[PDB]
This record gives sequence, C-alpha cells and structure tokens, in this order.
Amino acid sequence: MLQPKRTKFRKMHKGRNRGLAQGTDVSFGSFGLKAVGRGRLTARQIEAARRAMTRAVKRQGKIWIRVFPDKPITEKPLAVRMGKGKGNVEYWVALIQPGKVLYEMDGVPEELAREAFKLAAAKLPIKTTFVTKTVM
Amino acid sequence: MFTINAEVRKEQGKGASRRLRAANKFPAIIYGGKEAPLAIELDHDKVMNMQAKAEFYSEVLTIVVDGKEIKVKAQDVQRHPYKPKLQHIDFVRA
Amino acid sequence: AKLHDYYKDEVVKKLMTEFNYNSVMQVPRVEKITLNMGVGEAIADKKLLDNAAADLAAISGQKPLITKARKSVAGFKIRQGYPIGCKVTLRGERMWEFFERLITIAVPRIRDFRGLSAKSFDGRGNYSMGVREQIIFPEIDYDKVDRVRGLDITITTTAKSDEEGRALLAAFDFPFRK
Amino acid sequence: GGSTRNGRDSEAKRLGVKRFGGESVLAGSIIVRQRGTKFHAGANVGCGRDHTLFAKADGKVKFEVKGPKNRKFISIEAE
Amino acid sequence: DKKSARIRRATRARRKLQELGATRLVVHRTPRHIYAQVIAPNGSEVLVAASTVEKAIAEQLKYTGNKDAAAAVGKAVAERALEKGIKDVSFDRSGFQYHGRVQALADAAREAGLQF
RNA sequence: GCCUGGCGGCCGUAGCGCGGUGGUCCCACCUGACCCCAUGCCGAACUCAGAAGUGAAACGCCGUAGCGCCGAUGGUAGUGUGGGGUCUCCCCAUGCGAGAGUAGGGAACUGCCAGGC
RNA sequence: UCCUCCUAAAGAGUAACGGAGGAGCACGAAGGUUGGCUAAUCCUGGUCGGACAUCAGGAGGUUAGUGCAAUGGCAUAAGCC
Repeated sequence: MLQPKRTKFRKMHKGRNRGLAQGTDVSFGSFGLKAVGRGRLTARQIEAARRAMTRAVKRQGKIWIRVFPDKPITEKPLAVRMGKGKGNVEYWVALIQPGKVLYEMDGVPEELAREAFKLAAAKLPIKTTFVTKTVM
Repeated sequence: MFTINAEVRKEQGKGASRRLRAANKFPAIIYGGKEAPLAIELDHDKVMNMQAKAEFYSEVLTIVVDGKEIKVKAQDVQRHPYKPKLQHIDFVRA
Repeated sequence: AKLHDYYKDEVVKKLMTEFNYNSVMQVPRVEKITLNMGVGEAIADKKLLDNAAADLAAISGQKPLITKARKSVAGFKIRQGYPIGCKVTLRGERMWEFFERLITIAVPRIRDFRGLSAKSFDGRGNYSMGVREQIIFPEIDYDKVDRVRGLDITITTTAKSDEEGRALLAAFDFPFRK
Repeated sequence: GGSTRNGRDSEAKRLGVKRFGGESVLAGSIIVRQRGTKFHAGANVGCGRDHTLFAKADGKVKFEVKGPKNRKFISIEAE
Repeated sequence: DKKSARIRRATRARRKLQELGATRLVVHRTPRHIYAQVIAPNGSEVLVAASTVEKAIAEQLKYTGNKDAAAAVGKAVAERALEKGIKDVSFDRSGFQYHGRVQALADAAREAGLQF
C-alpha cells in the first residue's frame, strides 16, 4: 500500500521540515479532514485511519487520500554485525501540518458529522477537525 | 448597508502587523478610486461577526475613518492557515 | 509550347469567380513532378541499365544519379552502398512539353483509371499516378521499344488547399476518383 | 556503496569581480563550461578552449545586464 | 522568411565582426537596389554611404539593380571613404555568396581606392 | 510631423488573439537566363538580366486594456542581530523582505545614415 | 594513482561503505581551413518487394547528431558534406 512505482531513487535524506505549509483548501472533494497537529505520518497510520473512516461511512462512496508518502525509510538488524550500508525498506512516510488536508470526499453520508469526519474517526496519532469546501 | 468605524494605522510591516494581531483588532486597506492607499485597523471579532453575511463581500458598504465616510467594495482576503479568522483584507473605493 | 499557352489562359481562370473574389496573386501552380525508375539489383553488367536510363533522361533536364539505400543492414541482404534508384526528376519547360504529348497521344499503353478512389490531405494536392512502368514516351526513337522498366511518378502544387490542386490537376485529365 | 572516489582537483570558480582591468594581461575569471550564460563584448575574446576573458587591446570591464532575451555581457571599454 | 540560411551566414559575420571591432562595409542588395554603408570604428555610427536610391548616381541608370550600377556603388563608397581617409575595412557581405554584383562592387571599390 | 530600408541599440511596454492598412516610394512575389558562376544531376540552391503582372503569400504599420508582460500600498513566506519561553516552535525588541495576486503601468522607446511625402 | 557531479551552506574549502559514474586512450583521420547544408517523430501516398525497402508533402522540433563518465558546451556548428 501507498508505494510509488518504478522509482529512480530509494536512498533519501530524513532531515527536518518547517511544519507550516499552506492554509487549508480542498481539491478533489466538497468535504475533508484537517490534521490540526504537526510532524510525520506513516503509510500504516494512513491505512489504519482509512480502515476506520471507510466503516464510519459504512459503504458510501470513495474516500480520496490527500497524503501520499513517496518517501521510503529503511531498517536493518544489528546481526551482520552493522555498518554494511542501509537495509531493506520498512515504512513510507508523509509530512503533516495543522492546515493539511488528509482525506477528501463528496459522496458523503446523510448523518455526516453525527457519524464520520467530526465523529467516529479513529486510529490517528493526533486529533483532527472536519472541514468544508467554502464559497468565500 | 453596513457601517463600521476604523482607525488609520500608526505603524506598518511585520513587527507592527504582529503587534496589531493581539486578538482585539486586525489590519486592512482601502485603495483605488483615484485616491491614495489607506492602511486601517478593524475590530478582530465584531467585524468577523458582521462578515458572516455575503453582502459584506458582494454589495457596497461604508467605513468611517478620520471622521470621513468612505463607500467601498470587497476585493481580496487573508485568513489563518487552520482557523477561519481574519489576518488581512483588501477594499477598493466604490 | 501550345499547352503552356492554354495553361495561362483557360486553366483556373474562373476559380472563386462565383464568390466575392478578385485576387490575381493567389492562383494554384505546378513546376516540378517527382520521378524515379527501377534500376533493379544488377551492378556488374552496367551496359543494359545505362542505355534504358539514357532513353528516359532524353526527355528530362537531369542525368541519372547513383543513389544509396536508407535501410540495408539486417533485413535485405545488402549493405549501405547499395544503389537503389536514379531520380531523373522532371521540371520547367520539359514538363509543359511532356504535357503536350500527355493525354493527346501518350494514352494507349497506360491502364485506364477505373476503380480509383484517391484523396489528398496536406493542402498541396499531392497525387501519384500509379503507372508502374515507363510509358514509351513517343518523341523520335521509340519504335525499337518492346521492353520497359518500372516507374514511380507523383505531382505536388504551389497552393494553400488540396481543393485548389483539385481544380488545377483536372486540366491533365486525372479523375481523383472513378 | 563506498568509497566513493568523488574527485578532488580544481574549483573552476570566479576571480574577476566588480570594475576590473589588467596592466599587461586582462584575464577576468578562468572558468570551465561557461560559453552560453555571459558573453564577451569589445576587446575581449574566448570560447575555445581557453576558459578565460582574454583582451586583445587596452580597456576595463563594467559588466552589462541589457541584451537580447537571455544574453548578458562582460563588456570592455577604453578610458 | 525563406532566408533562414542567409541569416545563419549573416549571424556568423555579426558575431565575428564584433570580436574584431573597427569598421564594417554593410553591403546589401535586392532585385531593384544595391546598398553599402561604412560603419565607423565604434561599430554604431555611419561614416559614409552609397546606394542606387541616391539620385546623384541612380538617375543616370537604366536599371538600379544592374552589375555596372553595383560597380557604381562600389566606386561611390570607395571615393567617399577615400575623402575621409579610411583603409583596412572589413568586408561585410551580410550572409550572401562572394560572387556577381557583390564581387563587382568589391572589384570596383578596390580599384576606386577602398581597402579591404 | 508622416512613410520606409540598412546597421543596429534596447530586447515582452516589444507577446498572443482578432480586425484594419500600403505599392509615388521601398519590399516581395513576379518576368526571363547567353556570359563570369553553379550542380555526385539541375538557373532547384547560388547567380545574372529586368518591369508585362500583383498587393495575395512575404515585408512593415496600427486599433483592441481580454489574457500574457511589468506591478504600488497592505499583508504573507523567509531572514540578520538581540531577550525570554511553553523549545527545530512560539512570544517580544529592532531591522530587512520575497514568490503569487490586487489597484496602477502597459498594445515600447531610440542612435546613425539613406530614400520618399 | 587519474576525471566529473550532488550532499556542500545565493565565493572556494568542507565529514560520513553519505548519494552515484568513469580513466590509465584512440583518431593521419573524426586534424586544418574555405564554401554549401541541418535534424527527431507521426501521418499521407506509390512499381519492380515475400510483412516492411522508393522518398515527396504536410503536422512539427533547435525533444537530432558529437569517442566515452557526469557536468556544461555545440547549428556562427565542434553535427552532415
């Protein structure tokens, strides 16, 4: 899940990010979810939170991702012994900032915000907030 | 037809802007109309409660500043990156 | 040059004259026709090819070129130096002198254009004649001829639309479709 | 994957800066690759080989930013 | 238009002549007219000029594009430069071939006193 | 003043879309081709000799503020030096300050020579 | 041991089995210089040609070419003659 395909590179810097980005705006749907916290988000976290939200809408529509990691992180045991270069890929990671949209939807439920997005959202490393398309 | 009172700003730029953003007021401007660009300070939450109706952004409104009554129309806005709150707004003379 | 006289009088004189049109510098034109003849695969004889190529060059302003292949290696049992044609491209005075025997007497050997359904799509009225062999053009020493080489011949105009070439080329009795 | 060999020779970087001249030789900066970013104009020549801003006559450099589209010039004029 | 080889040839001269500095002869022709103009050593002023539109040489002609009139422009630009004391002028042919009317202009100018 | 050509300068205010417009003048098509000249073949190219045909293509100018392009004021991103903290961020002092957009600007300007009115 | 780029900081230097590739020659021609020229790619269309050997035209591009690393140059061609 959440992997880029046939990449030119795989070794990349971890480094640091300013954590501010840009003001919330939706693109693919009429409704979305904002992060409200800052830091990093893993592919296993994005899928675990998606797996809870798709049941919060039961079987309605499709929920579109607005975070896709495209950055791989490697892990290697201290049994080779060590110092013999980076190992295989273990997780894929994305950047999060308080205004960042995580997911978007338009085919939304009729009990929206009594279930899904405002409520029944789970497995997330931070608390989130529900957001609209806006006309002004 | 809204009517609001404003003051002409005493100081400008990042440091004065962050000094003006102290939860009581926020910055705005009035420009065009063959007259000078006027830098003003507006109430942070009373104007927020007034712009809750689309006529603020769609119909002519009145600003009183320096005891002088200006007729204006809405042009552009800036808001907080994860909150609905006003950071800076543009008006043009009607 | 009795055909060039007519080409400057009756041909395309009425083009757009049923419309709001007066321009004199927009009429379609021809000056050159693309030509090639089958040289075969023989290179060590020379004496039989040279004679028949000179009989074609005798009605053209050109002499036969040596030529080379474009594709030769891994597909055709040849290499880069292989001679593949001769051109002898026809232009100017000898084209309106060829058109003076074309359709007037150079008709009894070519196959009539039945079943034709050909079009043009580039704005220049490109059309190939598909005559496949040289037509024994009857100038002065052509009675001795009973064996002919393969031929490729194609015309193009100085024009803006293929619809202008459709007016011009109809003076040479080419049906476009039959 | 180790070592890596990386290289260690030259820096091929600017030397001739601001308003400059040359008493017996004017050379400016001696830089690789540059032939299409900034061009010589007047008594100065290059574009070999050479990598240099050599001058065939006496004069001083002022640098120009004006020119056709992407072109800018290392102009030399006598006093 | 139709001249993308002539501008390719001319651009070589513009470039190489700006590396040379000094003067240019700036020769041009059409099927109706012949022109030449000596650019001064600054590369940006005209010092002397001659053409088959100037009625001092172009009125006594039966055609303003003829080779004997290209030679008359060669004569005129040479004597005008000889009155201004100029030599070693660089022959700028503006992307043309060095033959015909451009070469007759050169042959006539060489004899009339221009160097070149 | 206006029209054009060359060298160009400046090089998008010089662009795009769409329309208008010139043959006195210049400019291109055009009208021909011995000779000097040219063709792995050719007056095709290069080149010469010119005025019957034309203002189309080509060349040059221009209306049009719709978009590009340039972009104030205000705010934003970032940031030099300093004090703290709730600490790779925030708050304060004091300076700098884009990128994008707005209003405004903008459908250039010009040196030398030459022809034309 | 030799060569180049990035990490490397709006000069350079600048560490990490940090990120990745090359060389220990070859061309008398692929050197010199003067003259002429310049791609790719697709579509259309036609014999001797088995499925495909032709090149002309349009659509269009400095998205072809160069002794090789990567960097950068190159049509004013160093590319093709």
